[PDB]
Amino acid sequence: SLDSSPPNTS
Amino acid sequence: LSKSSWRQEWLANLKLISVSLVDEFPSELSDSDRQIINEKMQLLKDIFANNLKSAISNNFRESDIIILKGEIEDYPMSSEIKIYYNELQNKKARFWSFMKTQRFVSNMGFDI
Repeated sequence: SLDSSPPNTS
Repeated sequence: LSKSSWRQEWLANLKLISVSLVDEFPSELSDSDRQIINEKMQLLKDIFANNLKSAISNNFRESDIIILKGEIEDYPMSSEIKIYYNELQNKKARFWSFMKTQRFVSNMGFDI
């Protein structure tokens, strides 16, 4: 239920 | 809900995770290709055990995260791991490619 990738914010 | 919150939430989960690193390789690889992968696999195993505080499993069936020596698609149908991946399609463990695992640890602050 958790993302393997970090929150991409660009 | 962003930046290190994600890193912190993972760090916590990993303390409660069993990680197994696969023995089998994807098809068509040279002895060097395999060696280079093996060296990298070995450090990933260290980050998971020592830094991420996960338990290293010697049974991929007894783990929440499975670390592959390549992409699952490149693994032959006949390999134990691909067989296991295929049975898990009928609902499970997280099958990470060699490259994806490298990416993850790097976001965790452990680069290679």
